[PDB]
Amino acid sequence: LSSVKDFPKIKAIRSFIIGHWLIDSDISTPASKWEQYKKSRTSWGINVLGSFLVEIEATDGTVGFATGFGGPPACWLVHQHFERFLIGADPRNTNLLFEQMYRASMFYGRKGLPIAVISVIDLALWDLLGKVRNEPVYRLIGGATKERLDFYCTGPEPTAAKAMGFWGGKVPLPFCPDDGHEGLRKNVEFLRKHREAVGPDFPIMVDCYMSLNVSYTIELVKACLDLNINWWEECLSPDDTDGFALIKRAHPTVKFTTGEHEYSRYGFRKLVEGRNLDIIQPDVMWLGGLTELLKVAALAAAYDVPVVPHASGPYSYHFQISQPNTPFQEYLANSPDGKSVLPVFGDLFIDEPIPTKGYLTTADLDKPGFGLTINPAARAKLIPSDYLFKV
Amino acid sequence: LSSVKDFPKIKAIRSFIIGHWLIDSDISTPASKWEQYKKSRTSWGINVLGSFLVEIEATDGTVGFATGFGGPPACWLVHQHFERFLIGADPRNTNLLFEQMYRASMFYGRKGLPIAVISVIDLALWDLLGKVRNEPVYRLIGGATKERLDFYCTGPEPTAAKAMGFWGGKVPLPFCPDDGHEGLRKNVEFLRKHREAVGPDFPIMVDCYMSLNVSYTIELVKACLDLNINWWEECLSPDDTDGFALIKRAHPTVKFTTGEHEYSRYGFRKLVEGRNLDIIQPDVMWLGGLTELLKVAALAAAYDVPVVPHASGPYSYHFQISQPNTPFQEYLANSPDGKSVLPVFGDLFIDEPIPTKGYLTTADLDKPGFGLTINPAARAKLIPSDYLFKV
Amino acid sequence: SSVKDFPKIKAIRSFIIGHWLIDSDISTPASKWEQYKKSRTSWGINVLGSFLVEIEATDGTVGFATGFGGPPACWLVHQHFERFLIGADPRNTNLLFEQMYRASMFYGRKGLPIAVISVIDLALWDLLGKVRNEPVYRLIGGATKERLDFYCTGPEPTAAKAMGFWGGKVPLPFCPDDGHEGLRKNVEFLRKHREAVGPDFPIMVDCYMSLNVSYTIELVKACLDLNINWWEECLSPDDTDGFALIKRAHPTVKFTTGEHEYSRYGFRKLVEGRNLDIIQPDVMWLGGLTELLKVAALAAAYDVPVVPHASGPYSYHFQISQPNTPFQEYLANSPDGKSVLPVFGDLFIDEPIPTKGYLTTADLDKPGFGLTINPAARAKLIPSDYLFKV
Amino acid sequence: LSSVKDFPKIKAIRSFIIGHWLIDSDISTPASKWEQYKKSRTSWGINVLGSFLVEIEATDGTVGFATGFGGPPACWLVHQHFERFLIGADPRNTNLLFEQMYRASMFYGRKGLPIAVISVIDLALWDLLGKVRNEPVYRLIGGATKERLDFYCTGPEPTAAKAMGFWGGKVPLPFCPDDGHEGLRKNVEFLRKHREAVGPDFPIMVDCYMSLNVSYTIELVKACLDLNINWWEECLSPDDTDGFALIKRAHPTVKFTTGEHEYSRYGFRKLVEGRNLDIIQPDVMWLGGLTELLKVAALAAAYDVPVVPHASGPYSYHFQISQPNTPFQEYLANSPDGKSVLPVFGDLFIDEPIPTKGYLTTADLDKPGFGLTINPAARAKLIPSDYLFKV
Amino acid sequence: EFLRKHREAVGPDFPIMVDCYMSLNVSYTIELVKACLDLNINWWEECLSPD
Repeated sequence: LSSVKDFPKIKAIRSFIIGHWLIDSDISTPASKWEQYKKSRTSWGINVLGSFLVEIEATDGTVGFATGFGGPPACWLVHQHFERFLIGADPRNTNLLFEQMYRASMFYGRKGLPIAVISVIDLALWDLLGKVRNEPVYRLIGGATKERLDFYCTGPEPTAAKAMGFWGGKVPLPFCPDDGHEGLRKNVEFLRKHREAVGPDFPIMVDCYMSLNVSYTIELVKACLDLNINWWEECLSPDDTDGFALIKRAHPTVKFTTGEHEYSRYGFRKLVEGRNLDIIQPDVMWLGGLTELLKVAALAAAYDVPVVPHASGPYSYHFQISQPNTPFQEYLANSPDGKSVLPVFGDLFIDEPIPTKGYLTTADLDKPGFGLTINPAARAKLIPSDYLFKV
Repeated sequence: LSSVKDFPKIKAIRSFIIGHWLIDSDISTPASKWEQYKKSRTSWGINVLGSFLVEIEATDGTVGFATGFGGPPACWLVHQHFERFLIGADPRNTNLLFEQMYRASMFYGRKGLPIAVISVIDLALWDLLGKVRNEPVYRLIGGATKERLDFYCTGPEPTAAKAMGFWGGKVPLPFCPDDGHEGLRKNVEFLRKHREAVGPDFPIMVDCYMSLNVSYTIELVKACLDLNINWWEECLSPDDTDGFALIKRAHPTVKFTTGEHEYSRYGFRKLVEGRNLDIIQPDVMWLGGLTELLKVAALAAAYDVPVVPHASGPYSYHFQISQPNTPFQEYLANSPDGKSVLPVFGDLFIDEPIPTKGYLTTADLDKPGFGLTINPAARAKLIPSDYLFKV
Repeated sequence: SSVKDFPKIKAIRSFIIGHWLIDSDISTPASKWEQYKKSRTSWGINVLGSFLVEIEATDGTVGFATGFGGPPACWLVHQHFERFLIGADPRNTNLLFEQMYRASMFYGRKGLPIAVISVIDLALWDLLGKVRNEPVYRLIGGATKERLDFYCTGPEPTAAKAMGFWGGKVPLPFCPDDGHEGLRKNVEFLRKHREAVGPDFPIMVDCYMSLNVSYTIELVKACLDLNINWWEECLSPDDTDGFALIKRAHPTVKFTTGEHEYSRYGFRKLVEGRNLDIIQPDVMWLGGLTELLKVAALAAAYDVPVVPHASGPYSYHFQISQPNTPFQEYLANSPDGKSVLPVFGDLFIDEPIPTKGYLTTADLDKPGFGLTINPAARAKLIPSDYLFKV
Repeated sequence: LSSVKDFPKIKAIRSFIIGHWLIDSDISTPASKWEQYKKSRTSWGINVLGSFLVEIEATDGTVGFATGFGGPPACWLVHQHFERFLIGADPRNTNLLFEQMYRASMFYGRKGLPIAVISVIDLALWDLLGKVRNEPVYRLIGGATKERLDFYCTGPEPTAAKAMGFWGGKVPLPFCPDDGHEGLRKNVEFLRKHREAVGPDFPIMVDCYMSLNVSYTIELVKACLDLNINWWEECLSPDDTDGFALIKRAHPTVKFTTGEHEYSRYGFRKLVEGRNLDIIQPDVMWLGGLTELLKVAALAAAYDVPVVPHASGPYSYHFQISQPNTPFQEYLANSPDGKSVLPVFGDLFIDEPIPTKGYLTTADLDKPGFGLTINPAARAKLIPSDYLFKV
Repeated sequence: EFLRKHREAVGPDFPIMVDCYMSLNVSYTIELVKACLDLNINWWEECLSPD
């Protein structure tokens, strides 16, 4: 109509493959049951997929983009499956586009890698919407509910996190249930040593990276009771969310969290049912994107379950600033020693906002879209997906 | 900072008081218990509150407005309580402004009248935001998930509704539980007559306006089984949603709906819990506004429960077009005979979209904000709320 | 020394393989939208393509299997999963599954990467049978029956009946967004089939994930005089909980699911509550034969029939071997749905096909899964090597 | 057919009867209620059945065999009942032969003695299968999931277990509920001694041989809370597995196990239902055989419940090495002192693998079938069962 | 520390109750009450929103 804005449609979509303690220190993993896969996270293939970037161009030549893990496979699906839904569409139709992509990929999807593809496309749409409107994304999804974003820090050195101004520190659990009682005692001593370094009052959380079981979790938490661990994250496989009832029966005054490896509003509904998890912790680059996360967050708020997303850079920041039920978030200490903070996406972007003092403000986010500009140095690192269709 | 759009803050807020079968025909109500209150709906005071209008003016002089039921005590609360949170605020801060207004009014609110005040402010905010942006509200809340909105019609003549091309007709139940087995027999014959008037194929739904109980509903539904009633609406008091389990135990192939007189995300979580309700039916002018409605809709979407909100003009149309789980919409045949459709806000606007052929399109909603302009003839009728503060 | 020295895995190779099913009226999750409801290809049911994995042992015995998954599946084979396989004893089926499942857990658990694991696992079992000169069914518990009885999936259950199949499964044409007209037309579609085949021939209805609880309850009510044998995949695999509500409404009516569910953890939910009369795993999709055997055993503790998706020999060797596996599906993949073609087309020369509606143990008495690649179709095998040329 | 192996069918079946602290020390039993059955385990008749051995012969002359408890009435049932199913059959038909035997014996079976007869026959089938193929049984049922079997040791001297190199020690509970509060404090002292003897780090488990009740268990466990007991085994009658819910309500951080006197996949589904048992512990010679234990393990694996079967020689070892959910197992200290480890079937076999250092490896199992060759010295002791059928 | 000082001022035996004026949540209530276990607080009042 000639009463309202003639918003640009989607013209073209392009995709690109992007060419220490995190892989080389002791971390308990689903694959730590086997001797040759426990010393190194790369050995069983944590870094297998790599990273990709999706650009979406509108008819006015505005380009929105986003990045995520998924790599070559992800890029293949962008063009082969999902592009048909996007070309010629109005980018403001985020509800319809998500549902179309989710429901059309349902026979091979619902969880896992196809939904990571969907997420990154969705984030690129939101980037595009911001950039057309000359507005930051957080201003399009409900405003700011706070002025300051508080952060906890994830890494092997919570003394560093404390020094930098983060309110809490998150350490990886080193040993898995297959290390037996000796591994359990060593886990206790690892955590004891961190509590003693930071003092009695600094929040310590423990990441268990999907690696434990019910019995082990119960035995481990019981042994650590005087350490005052703030929460225990991802104790069980995401296949066994039911086990949290049995953990809560044993430890009902202890906080437990999960959800980094769960997907869609249907996945997260089970996490909120029964109320056995104190925080749900979705990854916006993984679950379905920002449109779906907004639905996850509204479901959790109905039960007053905090949503504290996985460190996703600006993709999580705009979300966190905007919601009633989203109190703080994760930053990764992604320096080799774990003692300083570096940009989450490396030298891919120029203008990444970094919480050097353990926080960010709304002003830090006041750039169009998700506020990221590709480093024109690292444009040469962006390998086009063209070769994957050269059959 | 200067990278992004400089959005106008809220300058001023003004509030105004607005100065047949629906009241006079046989309708079963909560007050149908007692002899002098069952003949007329006005007698016990369905019309008691009256109507009010809220304007919100921005610093660039853009005005957004919304109307609702509430009248004089609603206007009182606008300025006495809720104005303080709003003046000087960014109108994009919808999440914040709601959470403040709700949690501040929690000592006398949560349900009912003060929440209706919050709804109208929120809707006026959305109107303003659409107007500044030169965009319809629906293009701001997720876009269009469909091109066409299909309408059923509420009133005493569903043959009329059939003739107008509405897909269904919703008739009100004439007789209450206290009219006994005679009243039930007359209820059955009432519904039987409508069925043979419209023939075997046309959807008929029955509105019980909060007025029945578990045993009576079960009896009435049983007696009407071969009349193929599509759904039974608001059979119980909103005080006893728990009875819907017992009703579903008796009649599990039969469709039951409720929610018109329920409020907040926390009210509606009950109704989605049992999955004993086939549709939930919030009133947007009543539940807390569009900002809260979107959250209710997201919770319901995780369970694939349809939200088909109350007939609220453009405020529900923009919502209905935008969601995955919002398949169709109510219109009320608010003519005296029930045989034509009238504008829902009467004289007040010049350009209400009305589905005179039983449907609306996205093109009908393609005007800035909620797309209503006040009729300048009716501007005499709106009386400033100043007098209510002259103590 | 006293025991056989079994060959270890030497190498792994992968290859991309280069109508009513796509162009008739079928209800689908994407039937919500006008542009995606006439065609099944439009929203991309055919998107992934097919792939084949060969596994070669140190003695030059080659095991293989094929599935859907195509180029991104191949990619995953060499990039992720090959590291667990080279140099391993192929008899270690339990260890190799657990490694592959738990290594891929951060991006896996359901969907595409599990389809990858499945085909790898099936190829391992092919190899194991081939080394031992034995059919797979003789390695996984023997024959519990002599005869596999088939039902037929397709739009012509009269053709099914005539061909010797014991039952016929039809696709539901219209979705819940077609409204009450769609429901009436659905009822009419099913009446026509009941009337054509007569009162005693079993018909079952494939709903392909497309419905919701309320619509399913209404539709099943309207068809009650038609004596539908079962209703298959009424809900999204995201909402298996809804079957409690459906069974509350219709406890005498049979409901099935499980085609698009994955792993022993996914399937346990479908057995809890016993709201599903049959579970229907896809062996090429769920995790493979190693995991299917575990799903089957779980189910058998509660006497739930497991009746797999049509997967050719990969399901036949399963179905013949288990106590709780009473029959299975064949897909009528001729264009008219009036005859039976091979499931994998022209890729193999020696597919067993139930032209008279059954198979025997004798039909399955070939080494491994009993499939031999057509050397005319070997030129269609595109090597996956182009996908790593970055 | 002519394309595959021509596999030998079963030609013949033979059965044979085989002609300290465990019977004479303080152990709590179900029969410890009464004075004259308290001091001696033989007095109420633990030894009453005796042992038997079944040989299965194929048409190529290959013989598989297995041994278990059951003795004369077991041998009776082999030929009277079960022989009819086996002669002429393919021994690869393990799935057929179990269901046939089980469902045909259902009228007097399901649990107990006839199921023991089923187990031994099935174990002799697997031995034959391994022997014909020239492969160990574990390489036929899933391969090795681990290189090492770790053992804990069961008997009255855990310091002996510790020294021999077993990772943990399981002691029998001396006194029953009918020994009163004095018996309770005696039980507590027993256990406090053993904790003192082995020190604070060494795993101690307690066998309660079906002998306790819910209230006793709850009181005894609470009284031993300082003694960090690893698990409490078979506290309840196998008839009262529902009581574990009540025990876990009192003691949710304590581990409890059972299963030794349970039978079939249907018996065990109950134990995994509700997840009130940390470990299930079937006896492979008792529950229905290897074919059925494979199905029990799979059921348990879906809920990540450890199966740690009763000590049954190579019959357990091949199973334990093969499965994802089977972390260690049991060896019994079957010396008179309880201070050394001896073959579980005594002098019957020449080559029984014994974990003298508290472990076994996959190399130890690398003999065809279950790896047991029968001692021709002990071949005189095998009484043929023919006398039982001379009426 | 607020509540410990009140326990100490009135001594061990006098009943003290805590009004939380609808202001807490489940996690914080559970944590707070745990932290105050030796204070023998008699009851905790309106910890949760009436919603």
